[PDB]
Amino acid sequence: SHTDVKVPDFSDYRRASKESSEAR
Amino acid sequence: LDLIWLEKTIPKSTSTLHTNMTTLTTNQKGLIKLYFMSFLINIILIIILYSINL
Amino acid sequence: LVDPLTTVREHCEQLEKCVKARERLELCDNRVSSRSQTEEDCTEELFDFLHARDHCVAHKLFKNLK
Amino acid sequence: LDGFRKWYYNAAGFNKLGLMRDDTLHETEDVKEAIRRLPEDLYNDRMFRIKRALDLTMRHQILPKDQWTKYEEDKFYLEPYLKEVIRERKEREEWAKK
Amino acid sequence: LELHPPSYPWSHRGLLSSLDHTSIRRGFQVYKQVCSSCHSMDYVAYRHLVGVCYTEEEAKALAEEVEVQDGPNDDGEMFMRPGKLSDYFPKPYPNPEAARAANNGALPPDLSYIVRARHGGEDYVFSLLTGYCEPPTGVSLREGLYFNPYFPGQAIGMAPPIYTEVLEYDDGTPATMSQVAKDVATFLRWASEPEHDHRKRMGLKMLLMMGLLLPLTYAMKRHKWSVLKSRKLAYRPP
Amino acid sequence: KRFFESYHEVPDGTQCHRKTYITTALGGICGIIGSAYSVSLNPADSTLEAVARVGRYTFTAAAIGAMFGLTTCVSAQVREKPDDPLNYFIGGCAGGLTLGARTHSYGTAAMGCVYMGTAAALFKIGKLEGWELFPTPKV
Amino acid sequence: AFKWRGKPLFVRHRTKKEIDQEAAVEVSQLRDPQHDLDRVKKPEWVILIGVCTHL
Amino acid sequence: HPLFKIINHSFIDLPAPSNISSWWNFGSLLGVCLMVQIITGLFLAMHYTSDTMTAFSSVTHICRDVNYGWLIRYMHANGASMFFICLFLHVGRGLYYGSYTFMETWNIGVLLLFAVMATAFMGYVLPWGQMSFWGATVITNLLSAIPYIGTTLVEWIWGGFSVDKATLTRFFAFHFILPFIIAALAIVHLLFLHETGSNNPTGLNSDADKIPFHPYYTIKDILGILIMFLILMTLVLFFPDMLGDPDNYMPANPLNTPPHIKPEWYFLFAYAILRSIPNKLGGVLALILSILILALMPFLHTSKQRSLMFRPITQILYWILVANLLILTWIGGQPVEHPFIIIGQLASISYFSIILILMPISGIIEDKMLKLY
Amino acid sequence: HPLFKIINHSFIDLPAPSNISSWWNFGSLLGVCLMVQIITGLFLAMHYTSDTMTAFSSVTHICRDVNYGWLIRYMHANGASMFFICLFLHVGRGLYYGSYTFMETWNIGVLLLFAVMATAFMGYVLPWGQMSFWGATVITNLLSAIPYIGTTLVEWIWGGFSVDKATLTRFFAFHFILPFIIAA
Amino acid sequence: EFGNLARIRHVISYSLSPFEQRAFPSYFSKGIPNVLRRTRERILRVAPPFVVVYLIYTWGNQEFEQSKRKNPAMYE
Amino acid sequence: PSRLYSLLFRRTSTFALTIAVGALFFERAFDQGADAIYEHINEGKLWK
Ligand code: HEC
Ligand code: HEM
Ligand code: HEM
Ligand code: HEM
Repeated sequence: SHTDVKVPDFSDYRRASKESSEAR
Repeated sequence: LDLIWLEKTIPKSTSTLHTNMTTLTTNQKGLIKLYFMSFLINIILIIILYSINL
Repeated sequence: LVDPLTTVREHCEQLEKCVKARERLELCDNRVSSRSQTEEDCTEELFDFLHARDHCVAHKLFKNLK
Repeated sequence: LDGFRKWYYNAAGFNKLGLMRDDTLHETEDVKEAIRRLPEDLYNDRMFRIKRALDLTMRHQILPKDQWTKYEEDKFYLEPYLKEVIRERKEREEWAKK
Repeated sequence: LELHPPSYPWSHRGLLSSLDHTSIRRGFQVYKQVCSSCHSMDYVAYRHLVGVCYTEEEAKALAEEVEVQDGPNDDGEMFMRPGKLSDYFPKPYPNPEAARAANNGALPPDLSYIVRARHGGEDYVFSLLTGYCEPPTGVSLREGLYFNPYFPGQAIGMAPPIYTEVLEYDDGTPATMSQVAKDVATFLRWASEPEHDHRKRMGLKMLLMMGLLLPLTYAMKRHKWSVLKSRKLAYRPP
Repeated sequence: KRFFESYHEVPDGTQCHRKTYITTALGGICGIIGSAYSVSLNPADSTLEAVARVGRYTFTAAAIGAMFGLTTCVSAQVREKPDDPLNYFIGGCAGGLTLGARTHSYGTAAMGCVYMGTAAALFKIGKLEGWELFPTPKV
Repeated sequence: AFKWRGKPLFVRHRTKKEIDQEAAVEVSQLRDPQHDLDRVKKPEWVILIGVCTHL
Repeated sequence: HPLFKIINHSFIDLPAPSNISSWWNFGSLLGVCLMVQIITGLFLAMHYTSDTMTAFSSVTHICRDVNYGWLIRYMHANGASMFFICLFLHVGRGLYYGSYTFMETWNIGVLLLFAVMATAFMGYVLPWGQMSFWGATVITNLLSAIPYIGTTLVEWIWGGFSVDKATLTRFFAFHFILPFIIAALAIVHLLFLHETGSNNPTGLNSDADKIPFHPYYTIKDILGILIMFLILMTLVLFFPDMLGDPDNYMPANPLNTPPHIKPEWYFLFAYAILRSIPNKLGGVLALILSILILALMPFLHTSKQRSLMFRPITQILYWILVANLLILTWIGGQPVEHPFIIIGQLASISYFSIILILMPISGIIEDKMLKLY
Repeated sequence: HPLFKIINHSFIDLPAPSNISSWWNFGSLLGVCLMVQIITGLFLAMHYTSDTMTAFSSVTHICRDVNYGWLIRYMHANGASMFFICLFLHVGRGLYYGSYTFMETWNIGVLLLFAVMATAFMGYVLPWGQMSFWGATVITNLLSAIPYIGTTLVEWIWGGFSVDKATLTRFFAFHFILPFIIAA
Repeated sequence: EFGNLARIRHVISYSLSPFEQRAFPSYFSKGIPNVLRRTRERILRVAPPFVVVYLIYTWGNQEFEQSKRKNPAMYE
Repeated sequence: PSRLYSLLFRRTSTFALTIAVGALFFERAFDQGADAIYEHINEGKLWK
């Protein structure tokens, strides 16, 4: 069902969190 | 730059260039027909070398 | 008053490549003149020499000029 | 001729983007009809294949080589159906002339 | 079949190299003292100079130098007024025929846009004015002609107008034939494009603004398009 | 033979067409000869297979011939220098690259570029300095 | 030139060669079927519109 | 809201394919170029005078005393050149990706292309230079080809025995009025397309992957507009006379004729074809067909795949077609003498044979290779 | 057919009230008048020159030497008059029958009315007669009334200290371009 | 319009917020390889027609020049 | 800096306000700067 998989790893894309929210 | 790039370029490459060249020139069937025709080719080219530079 | 061009044309002609060309043209000139019944002119020959000379002058004239 | 074919295959490239021959047939009236008749699975599969292709093109990227289609694996899912659409289409046409 | 003038390293040639504006001053002097007898800079008026190489009052001086008679008069059919700033440069040979009459029937083309109208004008001009070489063997120019390897046909009615030291530059820069041909080519160029300098400044500002704005708009596009470019699709048949 | 020689007669950088044609032929000729030795010895399995190898070697060689000719000629015109040996090196550089591609190997392109180009450059120098190859005995 | 009717009128005169040799064109030699002199009441004075028919 | 219904639907939420490349920008660029031309044209019209008496001068005044008037004039000229660059790339996109199967959109397109060519021709006549006058006479006389209807028709446009003021003024009126008809035809072009939606470079049905237009293909069109503005300005402010001709800076002399006469770059491919055919009429017809062959293009599609992304032989034929189109553009420039003529004759033969014969046969062969035929 | 659907949707199968009188004709007449004006205007534009030395001469040349040029010129002038007659009766119909409750249609209408008045004013300036020049100065002067930026605006439009060629040419351009905006 | 465009099933689609992702991730990291990957797959279809256009253009120019060249035998 | 976002960007109007002010000043700097750069570029060849 839905639980079979997890969100694919976007880390490669993900950047380096509200502390950073405004910053971003 | 030391080790790999300056050893793959000058010292090693020249090692490989030859190694490969010997592999093709020395891989011979040993059969006489093959060898002989190569004699045929040679006669042909030399005949020409004289002909064109007559 | 030496027009820089004058001097430049000197050096440029002195260029060997150019020198050879002029020779060709002169041959044409005399050839044309020597030939009696003809209309061929050395204009084309003249043209070729100029292209080179001019190109050379181009390389050294502007700076000479003020 | 297989060599030629397989070669052309790689050359066409539709394989690279995970798409079988059929996936790349323009949707003319007839093709469209056959598409509908397709059993749901093939249809849904067809769709993902096509949607995937679109995404890849978006990034001007191709699938990892392994995932590429294989000349041999490629199956023609619609061919059997399409023929029928054409056959039926022609029959109606000749009958028109009657 | 025509000689193709070479490329000279004209100063203004540089992408952001404006016209000297010092040289031009000299060049005009060349047009006023030599070229104005036959050619007409119809589209250049004294006022045009102000801001390029002559100041307002200074130009006024030159304007007054020449005399301009306008027909409208209360009773007279004319009134002569020393040229005003607005007056355009004085064209000689009012009717072209006048020109033809005295120029062997060859109309001195207005040198207003000559550089723009002649292929590779700046070069051509320089070459023509300096290309008055010896005619070759077999050539038979008609009466009233001269020999220039560049001019179309190599038969320009215009006689060679620049003899070394033809005129004296007020600046004192030696008036060698070349120094004079280069100055008049710069001036004619200016004439054919008085905005050359202003434009190049606009082009420099345009290059700086596009170098600022293209990566920023590209970054905004890649922000909005990242969402999709990261979208991961998965097929999960039940 | 008056043909091949023509390559040298007209100044370099000029009449590239003839240059490329001549260079392509020489490569191709070498291709045939090379394939021949390659087929006479280390024979093939079927006549067709060998005809193919002749073709492969011929084309590859013809290609190296063309790009050499084309690159050197063009490099000359563009650079406006007809006797700069570098021209040839760029050409030989290219020629090697074609060989590398036809052999599907970046590495070969490496050695190919350097070795081949150097050789061609030396040919230019040779012609420029009037080096004599296979000279008659003059002792 | 006279530019009559806008078309730059070409009222031309001919030299001895032009005036005389023009007839030597025969007919086959003449690309068109016209006659050289039928084009001019007086051979020396040649009057034409002045626009080559090629566009 | 009625308007917003039309707006949002058409310009914001228009389901667009997610994978269309930068080539799909070009048509929007054309629309921008049209507006730019119209705007610059309006600011040329406040000082230009159609009188053959003041035309040359009017224009001179435009580039000399009109404030920033040189900027608007050279923006207009180089924007016409940019219009034809974007038009040629738009047509090439339509030919390559099989977009001609949208037949009504394609036919409204070729009508727009004819209108744009006529507008640019009369606009180039408008400054009344040496080159404008001889150019007008020349292909106007081209119309003199038709045996019974042609001659009179020519003088009808010429409004007299030969182009003269009569022409200039009516050419000013027609050059003014046709870009608004082009704008209306472009609105019809956009309508006939939204009924079907845009195509994608894979040529497949993109209904499974469509995205909005506002945030995805709007910022993309803005970036393309910025790049096109960079190229135009750097073709006006730094190289302003690159695309023009020097002989147009001389006044129109009916007594002399520019020795070397040539159409502007964009009209050359046609020029070559015309010159190639020996017969005058033949040339005119072929010339027309040159443009019209495109309209004929949707009936020549014999492949089961819409786009050329998966069709390598027809890709090779397409790039050979682009190659000899560039060759025909070069030949037009070259004068009449060997061997430019033969190339022109072949290049025209190869152009018509590739479009008419070689591409459908190649599509049949490509269908045979995929075990479809 | 997506082009014939709009034409059908607006002119053939459009449900119209059965009892609308002849006054409802007038707006369609206005559209016809607009075309007529555009067509006649185009045939005035093939001979008119927007130069102050030659504008009156070009108008007399239209009336005297162009074949049926007097017909097209007086059709243009009296068609402008017919346009304003039909416009006034259209506005009077809208006021009398309460049609202003269609508020968006009414506001687009009053925008069209402003555009038509500006077009007719600059068109009347265009023949460069005695009356055109003094009329132009007068209304252009109207703008000077503006409290602070008036003078500048007037001078801008005039394109100089006083109406002169600068005006005539830009008035020709604006009078040419505004009826297409009126059509949109 | 949207909602009635097409019928897909079981195709899950994950995505990230723009501000949560770097602007040009691995831009030159993979961009170069990809651009190069791309050029390979299309260079043999695109380039050789323009190569022979360059050869024909040069040829024409040179041939034309030679054509303009004076016959040695001319007028002699 | 969060301050910027919190104060200048958070409110859309401020986002515009800052842009507006920036525009008002950008011209001055860019114009003068480019002018001088240009002036320096063509340091000697000008009217002066
Ligand atoms: C005293 C007479 C006289 C002077 C001085 C003179 N010219 Fe001329 N010029 C003529 C005449 C006469 C013609 C017409 C010749 C023709 O059309 O063949 C002419 C024609 C020209 C042409 C037309 C060439 C073409 O391409 O058709 C150029 C360019 C030209 N002059 C440049 C100059 C320049 C530049 C100077 C000085 C810097 C100059 N002239 C000074 C008499 C003169
Ligand atoms: C209704 C909008 C337009 C108006 C009012 C307009 C007006 C003008 C005017 C007055 C001129 C004469 C200026 C001159 O050439 O010196 C002109 C020239 C020109 N126009 Fe337009 N134009 C318009 C649209 C277009 C469009 C859409 C094109 C392109 C197809 C175009 C192409 C040209 C060209 C090529 C010239 C000649 C440029 C040159 O002098 O070399 N114009 N235009
Ligand atoms: C200057 C005149 C033209 C304008 C302004 C114009 C504008 C447009 C616009 C805005 C689109 C929307 C899609 C896009 O831009 O990519 C479009 C699509 C299209 N146009 Fe044009 N066009 C013009 C001329 C032509 C011509 C001459 C042709 C035919 C050769 C043509 C063929 C097409 C086709 C086939 C499409 C659909 C392509 C697609 O969306 O997949 N157009 N046009
Ligand atoms: C685009 C369409 C139009 C064009 C091209 C056009 C063109 C012209 C031209 C060239 C003139 C000067 C010559 C003359 O007609 O006497 C003119 C005058 C005039 N136009 Fe227009 N016009 C157009 C539309 C209109 C419209 C819609 C009106 C009505 C509002 C109008 C009212 C006038 C008037 C009153 C005159 C002065 C008539 C006179 O000289 O007595 N025009 N028009």
